[PDB]
Amino acid sequence: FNITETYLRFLEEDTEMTMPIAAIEALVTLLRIKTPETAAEMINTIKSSTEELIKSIPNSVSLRAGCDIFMRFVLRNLHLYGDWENCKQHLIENGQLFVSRAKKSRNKIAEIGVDFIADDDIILVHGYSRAVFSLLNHAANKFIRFRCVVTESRPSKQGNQLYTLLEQKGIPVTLIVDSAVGAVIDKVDKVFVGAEGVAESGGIINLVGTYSVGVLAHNARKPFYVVTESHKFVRMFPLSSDDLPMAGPPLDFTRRTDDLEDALRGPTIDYTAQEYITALITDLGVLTPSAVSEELIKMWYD
Amino acid sequence: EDRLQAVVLTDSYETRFMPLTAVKPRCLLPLANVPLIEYTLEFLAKAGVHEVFLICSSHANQINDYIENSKWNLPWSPFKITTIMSPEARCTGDVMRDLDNRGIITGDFILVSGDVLTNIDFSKMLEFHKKMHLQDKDHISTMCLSKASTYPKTRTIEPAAFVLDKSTSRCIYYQDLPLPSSREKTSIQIDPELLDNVDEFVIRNDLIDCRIDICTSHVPLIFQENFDYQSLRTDFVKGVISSDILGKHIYAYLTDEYAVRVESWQTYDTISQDFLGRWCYPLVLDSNIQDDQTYSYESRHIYKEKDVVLAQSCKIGKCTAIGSGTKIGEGTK
Repeated sequence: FNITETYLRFLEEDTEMTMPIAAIEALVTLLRIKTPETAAEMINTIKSSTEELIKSIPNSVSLRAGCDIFMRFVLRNLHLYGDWENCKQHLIENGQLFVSRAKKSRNKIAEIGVDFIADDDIILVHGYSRAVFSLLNHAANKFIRFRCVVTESRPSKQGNQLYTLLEQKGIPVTLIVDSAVGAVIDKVDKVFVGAEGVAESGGIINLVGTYSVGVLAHNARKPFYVVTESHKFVRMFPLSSDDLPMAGPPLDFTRRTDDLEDALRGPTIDYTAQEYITALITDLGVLTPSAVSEELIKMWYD
Repeated sequence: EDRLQAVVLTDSYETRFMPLTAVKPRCLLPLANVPLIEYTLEFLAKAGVHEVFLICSSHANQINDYIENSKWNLPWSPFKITTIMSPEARCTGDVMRDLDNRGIITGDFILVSGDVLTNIDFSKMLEFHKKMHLQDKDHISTMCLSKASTYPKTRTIEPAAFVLDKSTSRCIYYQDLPLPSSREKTSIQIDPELLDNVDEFVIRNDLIDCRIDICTSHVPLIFQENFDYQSLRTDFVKGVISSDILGKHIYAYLTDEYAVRVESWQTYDTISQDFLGRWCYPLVLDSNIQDDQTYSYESRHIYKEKDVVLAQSCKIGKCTAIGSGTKIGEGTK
């Protein structure tokens, strides 16, 4: 029936259906066909489909995290030894209810996380997450004064994409390069970030230059922010500064070339430690330091 | 010591404010986006008043309707407001005789002319009034005074010179002077009847008037007896001192903290700038007294209420206050 193909169908869609929430909705559809009455036939085939999904993954982390929460909810269903049928109907229904919860959470955060941006504050924003930009838009809806500084992130050129999406709103902007990002931290009140994942330790899984931002801000004593939707938690503990799950290059040094083809190769995803984050924002209240681990301990019961 | 009644002199300094007071009353006007009466009423509540009196005649209907809407018509209030309706525009002496004819004054009563905002605790004042009343029987009224801004060279409307005792703090003389605005008069003549009774004479012009009074039951009886007295400061105080009834005393109270009565436009402007600054430590916009107020303090003395709307790239200054539901455009200072 396929799950990778269902995820590939979301091309011109996105924005509303968040990348993990669309993968979770795809997991529920695959579950509801071949009877969730059996726990040997279904769960094993769900595990095989997640393994097939991980094997097809090039540079995504959040899809593995979202699977875990689904699994957890499924197991928790019939924890009351309830009827093998009303528990099943509640499990199938919690697929569309899971996607509907992404809207309700965004409604919560955009009213909570506008408080952090005070009267007339210049912001240097890095990365693009649907939660952080929704704060930025619904603060403009709240009629609050804020300036914006764009970071030239280099994955699939994200800075230019961010700049254009800020133009459509009506907020004054200018391009700042990630090389010169050190020379900006004096005319900037606060530094904001959108994460691809949040660590078990309390650190962050992010883009092509975020640790560098974290350290410079720690030097300048200027605050460093992480805002996300509460589903990007993996049981992952990157022990060192340069160790992450990869399908491509972990720093490759190429031979002598004349035509110039083999060059680009650098760490596209980088980790930053727990100390560098001043504040973290999700729908699960306002919490930063040891909070992430407590969430993971509560979920995994281990 | 408990049970205290207060009388407020409104309809008193009208047309002293020249372009205004045409349609709406004197005391309705806001200092910091809130009526002048509200400040006075807050001073009454902090003092400990159980019964409130107000004097309304000109634009009296608008005053009465404002009291109806006020936070004191509601049963939980420590004081109840009763309005005195008199003939249109009369002197303070005429109102004093009217109130004595009605006869509500019991023991020690309060009289305030104009609207005064002060941070000075009144509990100390009452005690020192009572301590001095126990000193001798024939003792009348209490007057408040505060230290001026070093030199009163900009203060021309209030040129009141006070002669005071170092030991008993009794007032001797009151005098008005045209001096810096109109260079015509220089001379001040003083009565030499009280020379060796006092000995420690202290003459000062460096004191601000307050016109806030703690008064005994003697006062309304004296006003009816001597109906020639129209004023309460210029003729009355001087008349009391200059052997009208022998052995009668009046108080003068010195206080280091801020207490300024509103009277003129340029005095009002200074008081307002003092309120925007942190001169009146308790009396600040952020505390919110009118209940509808939602002001919040920001650094560099900038006040903003809730629902403040402002355009981007706009500069705000020092000692500023902006109300609720307010919109501002670009390029504003």
